[PDB]
This record gives sequence, structure tokens and C-alpha cells, in this order.
Amino acid sequence: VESFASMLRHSPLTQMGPAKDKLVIGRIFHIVENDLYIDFGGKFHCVCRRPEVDGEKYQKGTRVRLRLLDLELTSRFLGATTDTTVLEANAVLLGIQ
Amino acid sequence: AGSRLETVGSIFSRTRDLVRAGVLKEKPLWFDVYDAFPPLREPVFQRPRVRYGKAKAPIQDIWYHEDRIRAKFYSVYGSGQRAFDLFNPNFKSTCQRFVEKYTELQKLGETDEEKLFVETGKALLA
Amino acid sequence: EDFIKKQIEEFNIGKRHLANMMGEDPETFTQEDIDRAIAYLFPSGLFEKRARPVMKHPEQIFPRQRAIQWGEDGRPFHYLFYTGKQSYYSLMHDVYGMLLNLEKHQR
Amino acid sequence: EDFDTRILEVRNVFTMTAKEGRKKSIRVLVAVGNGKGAAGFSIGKATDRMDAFRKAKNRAVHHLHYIERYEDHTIFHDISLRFKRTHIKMKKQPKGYGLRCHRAIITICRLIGIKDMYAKVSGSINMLSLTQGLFRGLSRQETHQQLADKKGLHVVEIREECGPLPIVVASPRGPLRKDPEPEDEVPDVKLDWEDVKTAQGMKRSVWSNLKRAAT
Amino acid sequence: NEDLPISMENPYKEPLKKCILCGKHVDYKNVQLLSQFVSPFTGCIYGRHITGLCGKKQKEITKAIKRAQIMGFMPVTYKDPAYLKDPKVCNIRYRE
Amino acid sequence: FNDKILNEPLKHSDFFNVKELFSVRSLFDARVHLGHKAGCRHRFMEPYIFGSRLDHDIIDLEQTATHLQLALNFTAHMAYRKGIILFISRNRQFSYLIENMARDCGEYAHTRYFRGGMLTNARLLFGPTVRLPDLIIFLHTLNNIFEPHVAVRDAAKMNIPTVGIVDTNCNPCLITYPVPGNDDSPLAVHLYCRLFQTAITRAKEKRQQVEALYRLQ
Ligand SMILES: [Zn+2]
Ligand SMILES: [Zn+2]
Repeated sequence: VESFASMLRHSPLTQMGPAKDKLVIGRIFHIVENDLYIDFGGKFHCVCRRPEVDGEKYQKGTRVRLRLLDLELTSRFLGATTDTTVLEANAVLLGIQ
Repeated sequence: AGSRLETVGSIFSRTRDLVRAGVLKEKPLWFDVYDAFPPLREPVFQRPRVRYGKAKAPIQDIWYHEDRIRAKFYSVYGSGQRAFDLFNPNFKSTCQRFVEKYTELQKLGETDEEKLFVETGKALLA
Repeated sequence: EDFIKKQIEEFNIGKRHLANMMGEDPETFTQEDIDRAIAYLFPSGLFEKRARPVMKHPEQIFPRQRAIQWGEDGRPFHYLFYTGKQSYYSLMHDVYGMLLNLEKHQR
Repeated sequence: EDFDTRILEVRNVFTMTAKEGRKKSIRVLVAVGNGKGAAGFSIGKATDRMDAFRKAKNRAVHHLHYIERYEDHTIFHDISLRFKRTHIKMKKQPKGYGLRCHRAIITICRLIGIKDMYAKVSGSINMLSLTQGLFRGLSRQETHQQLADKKGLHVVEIREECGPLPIVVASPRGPLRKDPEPEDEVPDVKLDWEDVKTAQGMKRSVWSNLKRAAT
Repeated sequence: NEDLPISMENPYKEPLKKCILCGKHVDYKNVQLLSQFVSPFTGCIYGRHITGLCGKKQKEITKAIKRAQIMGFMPVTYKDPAYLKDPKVCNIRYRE
Repeated sequence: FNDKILNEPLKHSDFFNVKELFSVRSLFDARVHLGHKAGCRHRFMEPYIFGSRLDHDIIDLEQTATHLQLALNFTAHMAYRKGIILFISRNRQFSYLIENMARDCGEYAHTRYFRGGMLTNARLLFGPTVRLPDLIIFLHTLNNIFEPHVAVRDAAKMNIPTVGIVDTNCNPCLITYPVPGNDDSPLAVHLYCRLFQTAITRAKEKRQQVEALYRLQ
């Protein structure tokens, strides 16, 4: 059997390093008007505006490429004891495939 | 009857104590199942508190020798155009090729870091 | 309810009497004739039409009593019982599902 | 049907309203218990005293506790507990001592089943804090079996009435711990000056050991 | 056990940010640099939020500016028009 | 003599063999091990966290597997003994999935706004002789303002056992069976729904088989 520490080591989410400026492919799984909801793996999904150039091959199931500025997007504010999460990661949609 | 005091103890403790007293005449459906297979921690209410002085979280941080040489790799040679997939298991990145072949150089046996980096760099170029 | 059942029986027997009362021993005595007959029998003179006399069937007279949502074992019938608004939430669920499968297909 | 309800405090409580003025609302506090350990207190607030009584006793039977008793006559140890600003110091007492406690504590412990306890309350004698702190301590008792299981050792009793005979009261239900209990010479415990004053006999009071009625 | 994580100092650690003058020598006679950190119209010394300087460098810039202005190297009320062409570094946008 | 059909699974450890239903590989590929950032941590979920990976928490999948085994065995025994299992969450993303899972099985779901007093003022709210659920599964403990749930507190008040998926920002304090795992990702939520549905289904056909056997003998 393979231990969870070995699993975590030979997991791609750990071999990625920090999410910043890492090119990751993902799928579109939900659309609202022009707000594409893309998964890139990991815990959360990202939301990206539909690019107006070539804006019709961005449908449910499309493979896109993402830059992944952030992985969870949390921040603590002035009076808070825990931080305010938005349950969503940050990424920039660069194209298809 | 029952006791709606969620904070004094657990539901198991309150129910066992009431049926021992003789107030809750019929045992609830969950009592014998709990008595057969209790969880690892008794669900007793606890007030969360702030750590104030010299108290730190015992949660450690995850790091590796592979993470060191990944640091050096992403330092000198940027994240390549070969994008990460991150969905399929056993996905091996270009940096993953770098670390595994750095590792085979390490175990074949040698001394110095800069020269490690150079023969693995020419080996990637090959 | 047994109240509704014996009230329906009483209404049937009463409208039979009432048609025989006025002129209408034939079985077909319609509701507007019932209203006309009771209007003649008891001359209303009350400004409120709900304060006027009425002869309707107990379905229209009595309000809609909702059926028992659970049997003789607990175990309520609808899966959305514990919301307390089972019909509205089931409707919301059904419309949302119809939107979902429509999207995956495409007064 | 085996549950007895006793009122403890009835207060005439006013609030101010825009039109009427002073609005009298009766707030009552009751304790409900059967003489087997189960007891609970509650507050009932209404405009009528009978409505307040009914609300209070029904909410208490929905908010019951359970109180462990040593031999169904007294508590397991001495309990020192401060609830907000009410310090209650209670001591287990042997049989026949009677309920030498505050009158509210006497009623509550008669509803519980306790018979032989000493109890001195100090700070603010507030009725609603008294009952709540008493129930906190009596529900946070530690019993002999729990002590034996926690320490892994035998729990024994040595009475002056019987003599040097050791009476095992609680044994561990699992393994027996073999290294003995560390004899800490000159133990670091927080004593009470009233207890030390009474033990040494400089507690000169004309009120302490007065001849009162039963319990 | 060979795959359990181990304790080290944080890799992927970016080096700490350095101010533009960090490691540089600020002198009161360097009225081109001091003029850079002085406002063009009213001669006001800028703050940390405008200059982007660390605390020590902001203190040296302030002291050198006041010293040069009282010793007769810098105008007080305005920036030198001869030095109103230097590389702008201060994050201030007056025009629109 | 029905205490055999109400007592033999109580002495058979894992009477429903639910340990075959999940593995650490399966939980990991469902991304159960992921958690929130270190500032979203809870003092009481601290013992369940394996570590922090780049300020993102990782949940111990061994503890997850043990707690999941215990919770699955408990809900299987309750569904065998014909309790009422109420599924509660406030995602608005997996609400449809949870209600559809309940309807695929035969248990109940509350995925909408929990109005004041469902479980507590239940007799005046529903009817004088309603049976409250004998088990509640919270798939997501937090409500939509990230606070622990009113039905968690109220099930503790009403002495109803609670099986709950706890994330790193959750309070596992008043949940009888906490399963430390990720509940923010579709794969993890799908695996939780699948496991609980299969366990409840498998408990109910085992119950009908056992009562059929007792009726034949
Ligand atoms: Zn500097
Ligand atoms: Zn979460």
C-alpha cells in the first residue's frame, strides 16, 4: 500500500510549487452570460470573462489555459479574527488547448 | 422528556444519564448504536479561544529537497510553455524531469551543487 | 374527513329535497337554479353577498384541508418535508432541473 | 408525576413603553426535580403570575440536568466554585449532618436528593446566579470511578467510625498502574483562610453553630 | 517514513524588497536626487506613500533636503526648473 | 424475538462491509485532502490537519478514512434500523445534487434557508405528533456567512446524532461524527453523496433481506 505522505509527494499539486505564473490547462464546467466558470483542479474553481475575440468556442467542456495568479484569494481585514474568503481562485484566461 | 442543554456534556452522556435516572423511559434509536460504535472524540461543547502570548500553531509546513532544487530550477529557468495539466495522476512536468534526473545524478554519486546543476542542464539539452 | 363526507351526503340529500321543494323532481337541478330557489325561499336583503344565504357543495363551502404528510410510522411522504414548504421547494427544484437539462441540451 | 416544582424567586419587573408607561411583567424562577438526581431550573416571564409559573416549570423539565451522588445522600467531594460574583463553597458531609445550606440550596438539594452537605455562599447573593453556579458545580462533579479510571489507581476510603479498615470504593476498569502515586511533600494547594480559621479556632462568631430546625 | 516531510528554512523565498536608494549614499549636495524627491510646484517633500522609500532612506532624504535648503543648495518653494527633466520616480499624478 | 434483527449488526463489527467502499487513493483523487488557507483555520480542526503546503492546509487522509469508516457504519446501522436521515447543506451549488441523492434514496433533504425552529419548535411548526429525524448528515457545516449551522446547534439540543463533513474552517465540536475532509469541490461532494447513498441503500436492502429471512424461519 502507498502512504498518504508518498501520495502527497507524488501529487502534481505539490510538484507545481506556488501557483503564481504557472500555466495550467482546465475545463469549462458552467457558463452564466459571459462569465465562464473554469476548473483548473485543486480545491476551487475560477471565474473568467469570455474573451470577445473568438468568443464562440468557449462552451461547456472547452479546454482553456490559465496563468493562475492565486489559488484561494483570501484576505484579513481591520476588525476580523479570521479572513474573508471568496471561495474562488484567481486566473487569467489566455486561450484554448 | 430530554435535556436541551447542548453545552454541559454530550447527547450520549445526557441520554444515558436520563435513562439511568428514569426520566427518558424509552431509549432513543441511536443509543445502542452509539454504545456499540462510539466515535473517537466525545462531542462535548468547547468554547474556542484566541492564542495570546507565546503560543504557536503546531501545524508544520511541508518542504522537501525536491522543493529546494525546484526553487533553483524556477529561479534560473522560468516556467516553460509546456503547461501543467494537474487533473491526470502521474503527470510529470518539465521541472519534474529536472528533479528526477538531478536525483539520479545525486545517487550515482558526486559532490558539488553548481556542477550538479551544469551536468543536469546539459543532460536536459541532450 | 368524515365531516366532509357526511356534509357532502347532507348536501346531496338537501339539494334533492330542495328541487322537490320548488318544482324540480327531475334529477338535474343546477347551481344557478339552486341559488335562485334559495333566494326566493329566504329573501336576503343583506348588502353583503356572503351574508346572503348560500347552498354550495362542501368542497366550495369548506376550505382546503391539507392531508396528513406522514403515516403511522413517522416517515413523511415527500422528501422535502422538513423544509416546511414542500410544494414550493419541490416546484423550485423541478424548474431548476428543467433549466439545467435544457442548458445541457443546448398574464 | 414524580417531579416536584419549587419556586425560588418572584420579581416584579418593569420596562418602559411609549404609550402605556411602566409595564409590569412578572419574572419567576423555578426548579424542578425528582429525588433521584435529575433537576433543572428555568425562568418564566409573563404579565400574569400563573402564566409565568407554567412557562417556568415546563421550560425547566425541558432543561433538566443530572447530579451524581456519593451514596445517594451527599456529593463526592468539596466543591469551590465562583459563578460571576457568587462564590459557593460546598463540602461533602457524613450521614446525619443534615442540610446546613442556604435556603434555596436546601430546596434545590431536596429536589435533587442530596441530604448531607455544607454550603456557604459569598459575594453577591443573587438568586439566579446562585442556582446556575450550583448546577454548574453539581454537574461538573468528578466521581470516584472517573477518578480511578483517570489515575489508574484504587480509590479507598478510611473512616474514623470503622477504624483502620480500608474500604475499596472504586477500582480501575482497565489496567492497574504499578508505579505508586508520587508523594509530593508539602503540597502546593490553595487553602481557604476561613477553613484554616475554623480549624485553629480563632473563628469567633455568635452565628455559626446555632441550633436550627430540621434541615 | 522516507516520504514524511522534514523541517527546513523556506525555499521559494523571494528576497526582501529593496528601496531605490537602498545601499546608496544620500548626500546633502546631491541636489538632483533631492530635487527628484521634492514636489515640482510647491517644493513639498513627499511621503513614503509617494516616494516608495524605506524608513531610513526617507529620514535621510528629509534631513538632507532640509540641510541643503538652509545651506543654500536647494530652493525651498519650488523644484529647480533645471532639474524638472530628470527620471520621475514618485508615484504622483498631477495632470488629470 | 425481534432483538436478534435489532442486535446482530450491533455485535458484528462492520456488518455492512462499508470498508470496501472507499480508499485513500479514492479520497485523494476526489481531492478530499485539500483545505483552506492557514488563516481560515480552526483551533478544533487543528488536530486533524496533516500540515500546511504553501500556506494551504492539507487534511490527514488516514484520520479521514477512519472517521469516514465510523460515520458510514453509524449511518448504515441507523438506516438499517429505519431512522430518518436528514441531509443538510447550504452550498446552492450542490443543493440539486443532495436533493436528487435523497430522492434516489428515500431520505430527506433540507438545502434551503433553515427558518427559525424547524427542529426545536417542531410541534407547533409541523404538527403535534411529528417524528424528528433520527440522524442528520451535514454535507457542509457552514452556512453562507461562514458560521456553524443553526441545525448543528439544534440537533445537539434535540439529542439527534449528527454526521458532518468538516473543513478546516469548520467547527467539529458539536458534531458526533466529524469526517475531516474537503467540502468545496465537485469531486469530493460527489464522492460523499455517492458513499452515503450507497451505504444507506445497502443498509436498507440488508434490512429487507434480514426481515425476509426472519419471516421465512
Ligand atoms: Zn532600503
Ligand atoms: Zn470550506
